[PDB]
Amino acid sequence: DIDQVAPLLREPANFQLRTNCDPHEDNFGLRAHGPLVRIVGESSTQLGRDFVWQAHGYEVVRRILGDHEHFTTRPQFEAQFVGQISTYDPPEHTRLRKMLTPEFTVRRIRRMEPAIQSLIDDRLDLLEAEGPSADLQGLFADPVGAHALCELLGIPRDDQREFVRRIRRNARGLKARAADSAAFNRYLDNLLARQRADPDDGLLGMIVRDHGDNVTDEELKGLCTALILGGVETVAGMIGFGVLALLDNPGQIELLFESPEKAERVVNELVRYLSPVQAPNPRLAIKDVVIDGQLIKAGDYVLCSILMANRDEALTPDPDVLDANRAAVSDVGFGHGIHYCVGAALARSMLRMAYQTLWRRFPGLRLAVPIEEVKYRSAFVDCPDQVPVTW
Ligand code: HEM
Repeated sequence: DIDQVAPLLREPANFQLRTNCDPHEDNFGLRAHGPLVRIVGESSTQLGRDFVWQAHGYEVVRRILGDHEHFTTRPQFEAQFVGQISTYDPPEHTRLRKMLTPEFTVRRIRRMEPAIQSLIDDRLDLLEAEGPSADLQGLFADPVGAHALCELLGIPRDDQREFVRRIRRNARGLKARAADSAAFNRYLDNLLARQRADPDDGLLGMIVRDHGDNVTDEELKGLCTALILGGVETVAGMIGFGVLALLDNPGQIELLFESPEKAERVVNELVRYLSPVQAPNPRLAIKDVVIDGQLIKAGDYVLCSILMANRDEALTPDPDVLDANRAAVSDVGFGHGIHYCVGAALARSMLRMAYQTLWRRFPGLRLAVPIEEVKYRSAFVDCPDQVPVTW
């Protein structure tokens, strides 16, 4: 069942940009052209193509994200990607994934909660000290995402301050970046030498303990990088956007305290509605494949919009309303298939604690600026730049 070729559309001015927490109207106009379109603009140029496909309907995004038969996420050049699990295809992906799995179980996460609760409490103390107009993004969301990652890797408490600073620097000139990189790499080598010598219980220690000489230091450093890139800004973005979204839909705040089951639904509904990883790694076709009446040719790239897929009426009724009371559905906020977020259980747990502790301590939380004044970061993961609040 083949249709006319999807029409070439010029990339809209506000392609991938938002209006408050939502996709900018330009993205809905593009979606109105069909589940699969072809776009020409900055995206295709950046990928060295005349055009790129954009899958933005729910069914097609779920299908492509999970299809590792017809698509690869390997960069087309390599050593700079060693251990970057999201860019591996099976069988290599499978090996790295199995090394990570054991450290992300709910059992391991629960044991981590006291330290996470304590981090959240400390950052809210600072928010409270700052008083009215305090930047919730910079004082609470950002450091919670950064320090939670530090805890997961097992970064010494006294090194975290500097480590988070490094995390944000490489995130000033190529020469300065080369220096930050050299320093970060030196730090990781010393950290790994210590773990190889006497493995502790952290994520790195557990992998050294379980695989030892079956995993290289290059892979371990790449895995560290993958977790930092995959978990710091995403958590920070969910906290910031989640706060904005709950403040704009206050009736949802009480559901957070209704029951453990309802609180988990609020967190999953926020991930669906917000989808901070709006567009994951582009999928490069390695075999021709027919999808929804279009022929995607080997060599073509397909951008998958998780954000627009999760706003599809095909997924749920009134998808543009934040409503944790809707029947749970299989959204693609954490992805789908072999690359499904390895950190999903941890994110769900940290986000529930972050939001609940925040409203227990500042029940009268209120945005301190007009919603239209809030600015948003331009990066691989969507995230508010500053979120001034009062209470
Ligand atoms: C709510 C917060 C988060 C969201 C919405 C999110 C979303 C995603 C999505 C969309 C993918 C699929 C990427 C793709 O298919 O190309 C993914 C993969 C992954 N995420 Fe998350 N993530 C979040 C939190 C985290 C955290 C806390 C960590 C780290 C501790 C993490 C680590 C990763 C890694 C390393 C992958 C690659 C997995 C693989 O390739 O097998 N994520 N995530």
